[PDB]
Amino acid sequence: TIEVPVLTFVPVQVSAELENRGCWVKFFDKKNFQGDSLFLSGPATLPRLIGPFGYDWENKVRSVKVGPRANLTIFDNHNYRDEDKFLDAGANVANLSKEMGFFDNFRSMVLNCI
Amino acid sequence: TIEVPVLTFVPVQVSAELENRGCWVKFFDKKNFQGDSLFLSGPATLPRLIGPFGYDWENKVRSVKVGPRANLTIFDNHNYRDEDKFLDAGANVANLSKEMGFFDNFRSMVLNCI
Repeated sequence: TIEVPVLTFVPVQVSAELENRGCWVKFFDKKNFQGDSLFLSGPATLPRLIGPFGYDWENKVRSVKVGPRANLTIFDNHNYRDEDKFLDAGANVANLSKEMGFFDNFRSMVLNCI
Repeated sequence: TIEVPVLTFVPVQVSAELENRGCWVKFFDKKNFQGDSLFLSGPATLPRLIGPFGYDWENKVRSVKVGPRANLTIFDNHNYRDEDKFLDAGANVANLSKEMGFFDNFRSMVLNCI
């Protein structure tokens, strides 16, 4: 079972444990895993890069880190449409852009656990 | 120990369990607990209502629900400054505004567990 995730603020102890479990992905605001990052634990599926209270994080992700027990597929369009890119377990993408073989602005995704 | 929380997207199973534990608060986009909501599990302290990837949720919260084992204090200014309002365990505030005895735009907060 995989559904749309819930946006939440959790104590560092909780996110650290979800990180230890290994099924996660970190999206960074800057290239080379610099800047702040959004943390997602799976499995989870997002048809749009949004969240409650007006959160809209399209056009923000510049680098990606995938956990040791997760698989990430990003899509070019929303609602899991069109072209896709696959990032395997532990994968690191320092520059998430079309020029580097990905998309300039992916708009939906699916995070699986392995 | 209480620190700044980590913004994360988690599976419904995880947020449901954090909800069951009882130390949480839900911030709704509309009055009377309608619309979408941001979920926070504690303890946690936020000097500013922001998050990674450009998340800025000031001027958004219109109603609040406090968990059965949490206490919430909101401040009028950022960095826990100036006037405060206290919402005890299980509390529900259908209209979070100055006219109703609170603030039009609280800017920082502390979530404690009891």
